[PDB]
Amino acid sequence: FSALEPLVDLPIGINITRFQTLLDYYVG
Amino acid sequence: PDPSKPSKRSPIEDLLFNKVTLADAGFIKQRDLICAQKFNGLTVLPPLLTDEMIAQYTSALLAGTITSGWTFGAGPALQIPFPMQMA
Amino acid sequence: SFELLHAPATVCGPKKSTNLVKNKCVNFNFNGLTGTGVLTKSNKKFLPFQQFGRDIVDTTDAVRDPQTLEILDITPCSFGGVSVITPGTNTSNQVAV
Amino acid sequence: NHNAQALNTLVKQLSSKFGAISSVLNDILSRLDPPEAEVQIDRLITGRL
Amino acid sequence: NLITTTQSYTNSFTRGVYYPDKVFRSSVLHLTQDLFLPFFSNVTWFH
Repeated sequence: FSALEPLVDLPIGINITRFQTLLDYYVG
Repeated sequence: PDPSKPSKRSPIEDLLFNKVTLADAGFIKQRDLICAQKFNGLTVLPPLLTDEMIAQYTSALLAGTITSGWTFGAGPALQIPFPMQMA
Repeated sequence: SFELLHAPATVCGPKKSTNLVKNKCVNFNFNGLTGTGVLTKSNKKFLPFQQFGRDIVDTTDAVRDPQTLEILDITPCSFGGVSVITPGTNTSNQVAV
Repeated sequence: NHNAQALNTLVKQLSSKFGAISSVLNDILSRLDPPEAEVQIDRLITGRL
Repeated sequence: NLITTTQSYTNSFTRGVYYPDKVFRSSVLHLTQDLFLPFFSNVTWFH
């Protein structure tokens, strides 16, 4: 058990739909 | 009653004030518990008879029913040797 | 030429620094988030991103000073019920409160 | 238990909005002006009562 | 270059839970409603 403390908000009104790494990698 | 103890409660009344883990949310005292409900317009008035009295109404009614039998609840307490009241 | 439609504003002008946060004396009558109570210092350990602290039922009883560190736990002002003890206006007119 | 339970359900029903934009009255007063506040506050009062 | 690698499918166990808000709390058991990674679900172990 480990909790994930926030890092930053970055108020960005943008609509994301995709992503990927570059240079492990368990997408859930 | 136990003389040694401060509260003057019997060795069984003490086994009873410990098991019932309660909390008076009307602390004249100043994170302990929800007892801070006292902070929203609610209050908990204290009972008129402190549990030092209730436990001293019971020392009587227990000292009268040992030394008198059933007589003290019908008139003046009239003493009577215990092993004869039991007879 | 100001901009205000999109992702929250950057520019603005809040106040600051009323005073010396005013540990005890039920005075410290706000902090960041608006609170009204006795507001002084505490001894909690707010996980240094966490700022205020609820109790079991959603009432914030702790806050950190914004400009400093200052984990201040708050406590409500005071109150009760003034009850008036009287011998009965037939006997006398003095009351205990 | 039953007493602390009903005395806790009472408190935690203060933060329900019963159909107001928020539960906080200070808010709805610093925010929206008297008449359009009178509406919301009437809902919160019916509920909290 | 294209240094690629493999895939998998693993059982995302009791983890993936984040402080849902910046509110301190002590010895409580809160009951949130946020977006979490449901327990014992499937993660796609990319290599």
